[PDB]
Amino acid sequence: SAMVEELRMSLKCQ
Amino acid sequence: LNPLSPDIWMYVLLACLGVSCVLFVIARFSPYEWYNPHPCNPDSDVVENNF
Ligand SMILES: CCCCCCCC/C=C\CCCCCCCC(=O)O[C@@H](COC(=O)CCCCCCCCCCCCCCC)COP(=O)([O-])OCC[N+](C)(C)C
Repeated sequence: SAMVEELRMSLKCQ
Repeated sequence: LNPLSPDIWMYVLLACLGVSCVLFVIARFSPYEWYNPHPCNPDSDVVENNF
């Protein structure tokens, strides 16, 4: 569940 | 520019670009800075940063 939203905040676009 | 040494005028400006880059990264890494800029109407997946 941390590995879900660590890519949501490393979205790299916005 | 005399009351501060030219070592110090560079170290302020290097820290001015330094802390600016850290505060940008540390706000994206943090979950608490992500929220909605539209508090009037309820959530419609409008979670958005400011930095
Ligand atoms: C209290 C406030 C503290 C916080 C502010 C600190 C900020 C960093 C500020 C300065 C950091 C670097 C300054 C050191 C340069 C001195 C060398 C020098 O004297 O040569 C030249 C001047 O040098 C210049 O270039 C003058 C302009 C420097 C200040 C304006 C920078 C941008 C404005 C700010 C934009 C936002 C800044 C942030 C965004 C990046 C020419 O001098 P000279 O012809 O040799 O004759 C003098 C001879 N003597 C000096 C030996 C007697």
